[PDB]
Formats: sequence, structure tokens, C-alpha cells
Amino acid sequence: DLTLRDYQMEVAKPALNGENIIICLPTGSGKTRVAVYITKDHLDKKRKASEQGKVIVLVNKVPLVEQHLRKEFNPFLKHWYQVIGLSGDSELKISFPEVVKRYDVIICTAQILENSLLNESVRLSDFSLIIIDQCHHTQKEGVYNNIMRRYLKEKIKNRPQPQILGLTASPGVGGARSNSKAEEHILKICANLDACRIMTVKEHASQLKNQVKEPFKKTVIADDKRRDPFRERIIEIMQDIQKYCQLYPKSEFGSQPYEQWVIREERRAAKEEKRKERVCAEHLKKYNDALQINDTIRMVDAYNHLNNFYKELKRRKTAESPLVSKQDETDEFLMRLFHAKKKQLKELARKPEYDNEKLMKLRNTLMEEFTKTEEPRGIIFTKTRQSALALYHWIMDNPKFEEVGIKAHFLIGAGHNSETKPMTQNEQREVIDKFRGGSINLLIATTVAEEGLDIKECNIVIRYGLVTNEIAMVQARGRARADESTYALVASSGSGAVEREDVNIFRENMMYKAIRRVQEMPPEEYLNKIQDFQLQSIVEKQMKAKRDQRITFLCKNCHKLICSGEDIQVIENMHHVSVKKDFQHLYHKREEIICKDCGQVWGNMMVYRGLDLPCLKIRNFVVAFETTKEIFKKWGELPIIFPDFDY
Amino acid sequence: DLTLRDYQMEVAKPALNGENIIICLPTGSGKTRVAVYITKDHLDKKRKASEQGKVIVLVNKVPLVEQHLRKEFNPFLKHWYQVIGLSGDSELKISFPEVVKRYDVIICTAQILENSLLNESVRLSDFSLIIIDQCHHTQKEGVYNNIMRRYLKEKIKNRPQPQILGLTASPGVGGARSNSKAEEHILKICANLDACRIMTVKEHASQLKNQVKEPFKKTVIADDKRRDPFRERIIEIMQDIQKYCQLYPKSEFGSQPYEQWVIREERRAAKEEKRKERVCAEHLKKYNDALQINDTIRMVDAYNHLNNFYKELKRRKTAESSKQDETDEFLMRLFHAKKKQLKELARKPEYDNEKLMKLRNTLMEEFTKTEEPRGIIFTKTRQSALALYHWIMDNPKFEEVGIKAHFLIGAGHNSETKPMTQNEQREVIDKFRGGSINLLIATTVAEEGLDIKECNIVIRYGLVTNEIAMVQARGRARADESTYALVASSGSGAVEREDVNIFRENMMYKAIRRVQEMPPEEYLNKIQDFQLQSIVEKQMKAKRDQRITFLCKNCHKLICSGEDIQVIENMHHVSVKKDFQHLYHKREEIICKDCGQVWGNMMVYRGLDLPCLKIRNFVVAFETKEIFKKWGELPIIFPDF
RNA sequence: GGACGUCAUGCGCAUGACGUCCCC
RNA sequence: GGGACGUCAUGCGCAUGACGUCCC
Ligand SMILES: Nc1ncnc2c1ncn2[C@@H]1O[C@H](COP(=O)(O)OP(=O)(O)O)[C@@H](O)[C@H]1O
Ligand SMILES: Nc1ncnc2c1ncn2[C@@H]1O[C@H](COP(=O)(O)OP(=O)(O)O)[C@@H](O)[C@H]1O
Ligand SMILES: [Mg+2]
Ligand SMILES: [Mg+2]
Ligand SMILES: [Zn+2]
Ligand SMILES: [Zn+2]
Repeated sequence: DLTLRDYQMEVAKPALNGENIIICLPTGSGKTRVAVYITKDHLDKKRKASEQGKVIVLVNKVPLVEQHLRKEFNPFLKHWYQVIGLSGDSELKISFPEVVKRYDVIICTAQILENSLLNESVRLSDFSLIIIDQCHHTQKEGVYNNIMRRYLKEKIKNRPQPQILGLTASPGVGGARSNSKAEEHILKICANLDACRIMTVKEHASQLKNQVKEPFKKTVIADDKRRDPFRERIIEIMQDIQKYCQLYPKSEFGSQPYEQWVIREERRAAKEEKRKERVCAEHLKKYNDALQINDTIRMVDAYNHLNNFYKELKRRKTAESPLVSKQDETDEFLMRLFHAKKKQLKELARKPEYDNEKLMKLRNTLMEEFTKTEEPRGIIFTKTRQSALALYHWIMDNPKFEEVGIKAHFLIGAGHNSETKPMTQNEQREVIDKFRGGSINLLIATTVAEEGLDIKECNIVIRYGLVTNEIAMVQARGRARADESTYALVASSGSGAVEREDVNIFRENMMYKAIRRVQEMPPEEYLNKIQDFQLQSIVEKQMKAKRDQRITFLCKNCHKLICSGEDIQVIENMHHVSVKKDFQHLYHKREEIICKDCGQVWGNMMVYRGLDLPCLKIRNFVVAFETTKEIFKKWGELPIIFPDFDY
Repeated sequence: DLTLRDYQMEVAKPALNGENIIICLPTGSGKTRVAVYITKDHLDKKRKASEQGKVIVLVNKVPLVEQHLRKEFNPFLKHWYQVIGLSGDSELKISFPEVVKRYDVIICTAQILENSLLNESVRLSDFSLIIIDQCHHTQKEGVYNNIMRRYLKEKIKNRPQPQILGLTASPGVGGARSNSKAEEHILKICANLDACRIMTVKEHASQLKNQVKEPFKKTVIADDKRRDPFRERIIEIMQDIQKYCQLYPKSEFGSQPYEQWVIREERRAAKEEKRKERVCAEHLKKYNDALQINDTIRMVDAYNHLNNFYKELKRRKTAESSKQDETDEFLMRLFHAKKKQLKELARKPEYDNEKLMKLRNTLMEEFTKTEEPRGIIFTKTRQSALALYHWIMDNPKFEEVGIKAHFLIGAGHNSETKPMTQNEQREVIDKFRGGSINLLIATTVAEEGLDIKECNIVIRYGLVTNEIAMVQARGRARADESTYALVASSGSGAVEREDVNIFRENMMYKAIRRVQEMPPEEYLNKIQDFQLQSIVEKQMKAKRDQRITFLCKNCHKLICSGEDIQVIENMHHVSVKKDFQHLYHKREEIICKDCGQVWGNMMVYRGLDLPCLKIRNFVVAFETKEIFKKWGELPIIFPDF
């Protein structure tokens, strides 16, 4: 039984009458339900005018396909039309061109559609309604914009195109600081979705107000005026290393500019055969990491970060199943250095009084807010993955949290480009569905929790010194819309984060005023501006179309002669491997492939057709041409390509 | 008779007792008078302890040497000590090492002292008090910081140094947006001047308040909702050119990103022998210039900017004693077709910019409050100063109500507008205090340092820079019933940029209040750390600093080899081949014979008429091609003629 | 005329963190 | 495991304009 609330109608009306539009409805309003109502209405009128009704709903996240089916599309359309959900995760034995022709309502991740459009074929004439979910991403080189680039390309050259629905809560300002540049970004994503209007709940605003409960805002600041024993004890150690190698920073200890400098320094050193310098630079990064860990997490984690790093070196340096020797002077210096000051750090880390202030501010904000209701739920937005896994263990090892009600769990990302190891797509469901059950009470999450996914309503949402953009700001507030909701920001004065959130509050307020002006804009003006942005949106692709249209291997640490370019061959289209048979002797094995001479990590052992072969990563070698030298980050940056192992 | 007011004392006290400090006193308080009182007090105590008293007062501007002498230092110290003023403008036949030894009070531009320190020699032991004027410049690779880098270098290695006075009004925040990074910048320039404290008028704040009259603030915004006929008529013309060459922008018309794009495009085109493209890109810049001129100045100036540009091409293309390409004849005709329309449209006063009517309105009311009022208009570009002058001239109602105006621009030779002489700036500024000139239309030049008369109105005409210059500009208006106005348009972003500076200024006062309240063990340890890394910042620059054919950019002809070019003096590069006489033409200026592109200018050197060549106008071809901006960017150096 | 520095604005590139999608 | 995209922070470079200095 497919109703709409009065505000939902007001926003939908022009889409029901065929106009391409963007829809701005807050989190908890039910923007997807408006999509459903529009697909049906659109499709019914094509039946009743004896015509084609094919509707494709694009998303940016695999769980949103199956979530949009179960909870919105199937219940209201499966029994009248042919509905399907697609993704890369889907195991179908049917090509996408077929799925177009066999189905009426196609929900899928936008890249599935773009993959087909790349190239019997698929094209945008085949659909009559394209609904883009979270359309603020229709921007730059995003998939959504590449789709729309084609649509717009056809429009201008035509002198039979589908209808386009944009779905979002807040379109954004695109990092701008001026009300002029707010307009310009709004108009730009209006222009990318060829919208005849951006659409907001004006006439039924009072009704919307009651549906979504706006939370109570706080900014709990931490003036770090405590003594910082752990900091001081580390900066000592770092200065002892900086003298040893004679590499002096232009930057504060425990900060980004230091981290950038010390990484540039490790590279340069490695390129110039200066082991002593790079090894110290490598170690100096880990110490710098431990400082900023001490700023945010508990200091036992900072300690552990170092302890584990020096534990790893014991395995890689100590031999097993005769040499000049792996253990260098520089290595033995740094190892001893840490082993000397270790006990001090450990016994200092277990003093709870010198743990970070932010943690006591977090503790305080939790304890009061988890004692207002008998069944409360909440989220902590930490910045790094490690800080999620740590704050979990912080809550575990702390009986007062558990006693008052808090049973917590971390919720991180999926990627394989982090030093912390991810969660599976499936493992995220396991938590999030436990969260709505009440099994898990408190999500400690990275950005992952901010957009899209259906997470239970929250009584508290804590941004633990995390600020990103205006969009994510307002998304995070949307996650807390239960009774007596609270949106807290727990930063320190030294961060700059209180002032960055305050700029986002200014930006958000610009965004509402840029929407109010593009709406009030006379149509001759609006038309002429949108056409101009679209004309230059196509030219932005032409400049990238010119951009895109454009030896020996040595151990970074000890500079040994190991491999030629001819010795390396690709497996599949990614795993590069060596084929020489002297090569057996020049590496060692641990639990992982390390240099025999120096114990530097080279890669890992794999199996391929019952053969134990060595994988080599480009991280860990200096490439020598002929003379110029280089460290490349990923294999694709090299100039010559290697042949496949087996032809 | 050398007094101090009660606030001036409070601020000076620790300097009188020998402590290195920075002094923060508003514009109109008399910070220089505190320098005078400190030099005398310092020098008197060295006489009376039978010892060396040598004091060097560094400045950043040549007029401030002669101004500090006349109006502060000589009247109170010439009759008791040996006072002198130095600069690069000074015509002395005496080396600086001598001037050190012969004089007690040495006022000079800081580079004079650094030149000597570079290298009987000069060094910082020779002075006992160094007073740095406008010490907020003691930053980065500024001269003031290179001086202090040496001072700090000696300090750390010593295990007999002078006292150091920092003079400023507002030290700044250094572009920061966080109260954490405000502290960090304050501490950094505290650390560069080795100050024991930043010093502000707290105990006698009420008295200071009365001395300096704080102006009434306004932000007169212009919602440009008018029709813009001139704009539309130009964008038409630019689209006609963009189709012709097939170079399409990724940017708005009449803006910076367009200007950057269209300059990158002219270069690329010139490197790749694509005359058609570059010539259009060159012309497209001039059209883009005329749009942003239309945004700020009157539109007759935008028209004139184009007319004069196409007039120049008539001289360079028409022969005397084929040059005209298809692309050239296309663009020329194109302008000649749409010309009369632009001219007759430009003389319609109703379609001139709104900001000008907002300016007009803000002037007319504020120049009718007092019978003798004075004021300043801070425009952005030099052209917009010279234009707003002519705007006020050609407008009898300004003159009738009292306004007699004049422009006040810069000195440099790196602008498309031609400068004022050091002397010409005095001629205006001293006329301004006389009442001969009523209204200065100035670039940034008027904001810092120079003694300009007090103002009833100061207008920032869509100009915003940093917090420092903001507060400096407010300082220029401290007469009775003073007003500080900002006249920007909603499309600028400038109202919001000034609002960030207002936030930044407020951070600055709070960062000062915290470094002052900071316990000394903490303050010491932070200053020593910034100084330690300030020296390392020089070491990273000390590694940075320690690191073929010539073809006409337009027509790509073979003109000169590297061997054909020889330097005159250490700057004017010139060709010596004698086929070379034929390949250029002469106008009123050296142009290509084939295409009429400007190559340089004719000079005389030992009675020889020789051709100067600028690197702007040639594609350098190795064996790769390149356009270099200035000769020093090339890899091989040429011998002297 | 040359060199150097500072400020504002805009553009581009790099590093790190976070997230996503597609493919094997 | 590879490729692409986006977001945040930081750093670097180039362009335009304005200003200053020093040496010619
Ligand atoms: N017209 C309606 N009548 C009744 N319930 C509705 C209606 N629209 C939406 N809902 C309910 O609200 C839910 C939408 O919540 P949510 O997904 O948070 O909104 P959004 O799509 O804005 O994020 C639906 O799943 C449904 O349970
Ligand atoms: N203690 C004082 N007694 C008398 N006049 C003073 C005193 N201090 C300053 N002045 C006057 O103030 C003028 C200097 O002010 P100004 O240069 O505008 O301030 P600043 O040095 O802050 O730029 C001098 O010309 C002088 O006549
Ligand atoms: Mg929903
Ligand atoms: Mg003064
Ligand atoms: Zn090795
Ligand atoms: Zn030529």
C-alpha cells in the first residue's frame, strides 16, 4: 500500500510530472520511499500509454542494493513488475545486456552500468528513468558523473532521453569558503544531473520537523594542560637518534609535517645507499607515530606500537635454517636504545593519571549519556583504524563501562591499502545487525558509518576529534535522531578541529542559502548557467583525455645486486615474481621473504600450480636505470612491462 | 625634552632594564618615540659605566630612514651623540665598516647591514642595541630573519651579545585558521627576535584608548543584479575566438583560473609551433582582462584596454622603410566589427559597475561631514588606481563637494603599469598633508610604514589581504569621526575573506594573551625549540640554493644560436651576428621581420646601436623545447661582450 | 635593467589518513 | 591481490597581482 507523507509528495511532484530533479530530504525522512513511489508512478503511466518502462537505480555501496530491495523496492513492485538487484558481489551467470532486456526495475552499483557502457550492447536510451542515490557524489571523475557525461554528451549533439532523479540529503559546498562559490558548486551538481530544479521541503516543513528529531549539539573541548611524561620520554629518544644519523627536522614532534619530512628522508637515503640514515628515518617514523597515538588513544597502545615493531626486527635479524652479519652498527644502536628506555615507557604507560585528557572527556560524555535511558545506543567516530581497534580494547579493559551498560565493538573499512587489516563486507553486517538487535550497544567506527548504511537510531553520536566536510558533518548528526539525541565533538585545543568544525557549520549555513538562491533564480538565468557548466564539464573530460593518453633491482637497505629486469615475470596481471635459480640463496623465510644479507622484507611466498614462488613488491627495492635511481610505489609506475610467467 | 606617556613607559620598561623584547603599540601611539627614549637611556648608561654604546635601527623602507631622523632621532640625540641615516639611495663615499666605527646611532635599511655581514669587517658584537622596525617581517627568508639567524647562531654556540628591540603594532597569525597555530606563529616571531616577552599596554590601556581613535566599521556590499551588457558582448567575442582556435576553457569568463589556463595554453602552443592557437590565447587573455576590469573599474577602461592592444598590432604588422596571418586578420576584423558597439555601449553610464556607485555614495556622504576631510581608497591593481583617478576627474560632482584626488602606486619595474619614483611618492604624500590633495587612491603602498596624514574615511575597494594590513588600514583612519569601509561585491568572496581576517585578528589578541601568561620554563623551552629549527630551515635552503637554438615564439624562425649571444654588464643579453641586421624591424622596439612579434629594444653601448633580447619572446631549443621567464633560469651562461 | 624578499589570490603535483566501487 | 574514484589533513611547486629592498 504505497502512500507518501505530505512533505514527501511536495518534493516528488515534479518527478511525477516527468521533470529531471534533485531531491534534498534529511536522514530519516525516507528519500528511498519517494524513489519507489516515483518508479511505480513512472512505470504505471508507461503501461497505460502502451510503452517502454525501464528504470535503473544506481548506488555507491553493495549493501545498499540488497537493503533497497528488501526494505523498499520488492514489497511495493515485485508483484507488479520485474525487479532485480545487481553488484560485483553478485554471482550471476547472465551478462548485463540481457539483464537490461529481461527486467523492469534494475538496482545496481553504478560501475556495473559504466562497465557495460564502455563495451549486443547497453546504452542510456534503454532506460527511461535513472535514479542516482547519494547524488552529491555526481561530481568530478566519480562514476556517477561519467555516466551523466555520456547523457549530457547526447543531449547537446541532439538537434529520446531518460528522466533523472537525484537523491541526497545535503549536496554540499565542495570545500568552498564563500557564498559565491557555494552557488557555483550547487549549480555544478545541478548541471551534472541535468536537473530542472533542486527540491526542498518548504510548504510542509513543519511536518518534516516532527518526523526527524534534530539532536542537541555540544563541543566538549580538552585544554591539554596536563604533564605529558610519555611524550617527553619519546622526544628524548628521537633526539638521540637524530644526532646519531645527523638528520634534523624542520617540524614539530608528533605531527604530519614531521611524518612527511621523515618519509622523504627515508626514500632519499635509500636511493643514495645511506643505510644509516634511512634505518634511522624508518625508526623515527615509528616513534613519531607513537606520539600522535599518545595524543588520541591511550599510551599503552603507543608503547605497543613500538614494542611490536622492535619485536618484528628480532625475528628478521636473528638467523635460522653463516654470513658477514645482518645486525648493523646502526641497527644494534637503535635496538639497544629502545631496550634501555623500554621498562621506563612500560611502567610509565600503566600510570592511568598521565593517559590523554580526551579519553577522560570521552569517558565522561559516555557515562552520563548512557545513564539517561534504559536502552540507549550510540556511535564514536574516530579518525584511524588503529584508534577504533584501540578504543574498543580501552572500553573492554575498564569494568565501569560494562557495569553501566556499554557493550562495544569496532566498525572499520574494507580496503587492503592500510597498515591495519580490514573487515569483510560480511563482517560489517554481523556487527551492524547485532547493533540494531541490542547485542552491541556502541559502534566505534571510522567514516564508514557516516553515509548510506541503515544503522539504528542513536541517543549519542561522538566525533572523537574527527572532522571531515559539511556533508559528513550533517550525516553524522542524522545518525543520532532518537529521543533526547546528542551530537558531541570531543577535540583538543591543539588540534585545530574545533575551528574546522566551526567552518563546516558556516559552510552548511552557506549551503542552505545557496539552495534558496538557485531555487529563487529566474529560469532564463538558471538555464544559461547550467548549459555553461555542462559545456565545461565535457571539456574537463577532454583535458583528462590528454593527461591519461600519455635495468637493475637493489635492496633498499643494503643495496645488493639481486635481480635484473629480465629475471622478473608477471603472474596473472599483478603478482610480479623472479625466475632465476641462483635466487633461491639470496633470501630467507620467516612468519615472508627477507634479504639474507640485511633482513629487509622483500615480499611473501605464494603457490601457483603447485610451485612455491617468491612474490616481490616494488616498495622494497631501488630500481637502477642507465645513473638515475628510483623507488616506485606501485609496479604500474615503471616504464617497461614484464611478460606473463606462462604464455 | 624626552618624555614618555604612561602607556609608552609600561611597554618600554623591560627594554630600559636590558631585556630583549617585542613591543606591540597601535598606529598613532608613537612606537618610534619609545625607540628614541630607549636608545638614549641605553647609550647614557654606557657612557656612565665607561663603555661601548653603539645602536643600529633597522628599517624596511628608504623613506623611513630620513623620516625617523627628522621627526624622532635627531631632535633628541644629535646634540648628545653621533647620529646618521643610511640607505642604498644615499650617495656616501664611505664604506659601512667605517660608518660603524665613526657613529653611535646608525639608522639604515636592514640589507645595508646584511650586505656588510656577508663580507676590516662588521659583525653583531659591534652593536649593543639592535632595534628592528616593523618586526613582524622578522620571518622566513626576510632580511630581518637572516640578520637574526646569525645572532641566534652565535647564541647557541656560546657556552658578548647585543640587546634587541622589536617594534610593531600587530605581529600577525601568518595565515592560520586555528588558535593553536596563532600561538605557534606568535612564538615563532618571538623566537626569531630572541624576545624575553611580547609586550602590550595592559595597565595603561584606558589611556591608550584615548590617544588612538578607533574608527566606525562598515561593509557596503554590492549585489550585482544589474544587467551587464558589456560582459555579454565580450563573452560572445571570446566564444567566437574559442571556436576559431578550438581551445576550450574549464573555467568562468573574467576570472583567475581562466587567466591561468589561457596563459598555460599560450605557452604550450608557442612551444609546439601552433601559431593559430597561441595568438588566439594571447588575444583571449586581453579579453579576459577587460572582463575583470569591467567588474572593478568603469567599462570605458575595459574598452580602452582592448583598443590600445589592437592599436599596437597595427604598428607592428604594417611595414615601413607577409606579417599579417589569417588568424591575425580574423581576430583584427572580429574586433573592428564589434568595436563601435562596445564604444557606444561603454558611454552609457547606467550600465557601469555597481561598486562605483557604492564608492561614489560612500565618498559623497563622508566628504560632507567635515569642512576639511581626508581619506584613502585601497584599490587592488595599479591600473585600477590610475583609472579611479580619471573616474573622479571626469565627474564634476566630486570636485564640487571638495574632492581633489590623486593616485599613489608602487616603485617596481615588474608591472604592466609604469611606476612612481621614490621622489614622486613624497610629492603626493606631502601634498596630501598640506590639503592640496584630498584623497589618495592607492595600492598596498599606503598601508604600512609611511607617515600619511590621519583620515576621516578609509575605503577598501574590494581589496582584502591579511589581518596585519587590515588593521594597518584601520590605523590610517583615526581622525575625529573616522570610518573604515569595505566596498566588495557578493561575487568576489571578499566580504567573507575580510570576515576571516576579523576572526584571525581576534585569535592574535588571544595568542598574545596566552604567550604572556605562559610560565617561563615552558616559554623558554618552546622558544629554544623554534630557534633550533629556524636554523635548520636555513640548512634545507642551503641545499636547495647549492644546486642550443633561439626561435621566435610566434613564427618559430631560426634566428640565433647560443654562441651568437653575449652579455653586456651582467644582465643585458645581446646578439653579435651581422646577418642579424636584416631579421628584425624598428618601431616606437625590436620586432620580427617575418611576423612582427616583439623581441626587445635597441640600446647604446660605447656609441654602438645594439639589439637587446628578452627571453620572454623566444622558444629555446636544446638537443626538448622551453620558454624561460628570466635569463637566469637557463643552464649555460654567456660571456661578456 | 638585474637579483632577492614579503603579502594576497588562483592553479597544479606529492605524502599520509579514511572511505568506496570494479576486476583477479 | 591489482586498478580506479572520492573525502580530510599536511607539504611542495607553478601562475597572476600588489608591495618592498639591495646591486646596475
Ligand atoms: N510514507 C511512509 N509511511 C510509513 N512509513 C514510512 C514512509 N516512508 C518511509 N517510512 C519508513 O521510514 C523508513 C525510511 O528511513 P531511512 O532509510 O532512515 O530514510 P532515508 O532514506 O532518508 O535515509 C522506511 O524504511 C519506512 O520504514
Ligand atoms: N611622548 C610624546 N610626547 C609628545 N608627542 C609624542 C609623544 N609620542 C609620540 N608623539 C607624537 O606622535 C607622532 C608619531 O606618531 P605615529 O608615527 O603616527 O605613531 P607610530 O609610531 O605608531 O606609527 C610624532 O610625530 C610625535 O609628535
Ligand atoms: Mg532510506
Ligand atoms: Mg612611528
Ligand atoms: Zn638487503
Ligand atoms: Zn617571428
